[PDB]
Amino acid sequence: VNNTKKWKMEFDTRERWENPLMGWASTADPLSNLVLTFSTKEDAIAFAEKNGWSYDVEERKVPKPKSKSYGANFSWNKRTRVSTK
Amino acid sequence: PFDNTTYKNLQHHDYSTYTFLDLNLDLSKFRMPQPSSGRESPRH
Repeated sequence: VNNTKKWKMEFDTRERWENPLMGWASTADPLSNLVLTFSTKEDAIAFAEKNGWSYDVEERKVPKPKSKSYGANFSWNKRTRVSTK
Repeated sequence: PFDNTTYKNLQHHDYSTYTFLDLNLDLSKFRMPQPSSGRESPRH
């Protein structure tokens, strides 16, 4: 999960086409590789507002805390018994 | 007549392949009623 620790700013992907000579990916978008790293959401919002970029923010999705129990694999009467281990 | 010289466990010479399972079938009537979890299986 160490790649899910920071905020990133990217841009909408523009057109990539086929080079007629080699079949390489030709682009005309200068911002196609511009990925920026921010410690918080507000730093990213402030950097985009300072630069006049229209932005949209997706909130951070954390995994919710699960309830784990190794003994639940061997319940007397619940469906959560493992058929094999 | 205290005998200490003969091996008294000569019964297992006369056991067949279904001896254990026929003894389980014989003991099936002496046993208490089994407990229930309340469901037919853990996949029910």
